[PDB]
Amino acid sequence: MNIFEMLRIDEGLRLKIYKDTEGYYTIGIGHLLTKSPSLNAAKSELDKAIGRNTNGVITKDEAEKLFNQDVDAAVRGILRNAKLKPVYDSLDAVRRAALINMVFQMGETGVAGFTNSLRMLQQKRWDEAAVNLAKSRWYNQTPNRAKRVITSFRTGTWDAYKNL
Ligand SMILES: [Cl-]
Ligand SMILES: [Cl-]
Repeated sequence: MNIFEMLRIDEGLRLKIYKDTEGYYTIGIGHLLTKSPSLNAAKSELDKAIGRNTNGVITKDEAEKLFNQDVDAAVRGILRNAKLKPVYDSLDAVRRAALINMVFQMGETGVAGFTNSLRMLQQKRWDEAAVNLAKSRWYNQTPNRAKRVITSFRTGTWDAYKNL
């Protein structure tokens, strides 16, 4: 298992514009297009991201290219963030992937907001962090996914994703 496989499980793959859990226009493997309510605004961003007139539909190859860029960006966002970097550097490979997943989902700003949890992860207090991570809107809105990421931080293994 790796970050790509993990996120592919959590986000799925859709080749036509769709609405995410929050009602925002998205495509491919969780690539957010816009928070705007307009499908046209979404189609415009899509075309600009792909470089061609898509008409709201893309190919598998194109979805994977957006995905590669998005994972890369998440990683680079963590390394540039004063609050996240030190956490990321202190973690083992499985747990780093869990932090990337959260950033991919909610953005660097959002994750950096989890001050107390971050401090606990840094201290390697796994069970404590897991409980604190669960006291969040994130967990309440997307509990199944949140549980998978939380289990990864708690155990340091990929157990939550093997079977999926
Ligand atoms: Cl883009
Ligand atoms: Cl969920």
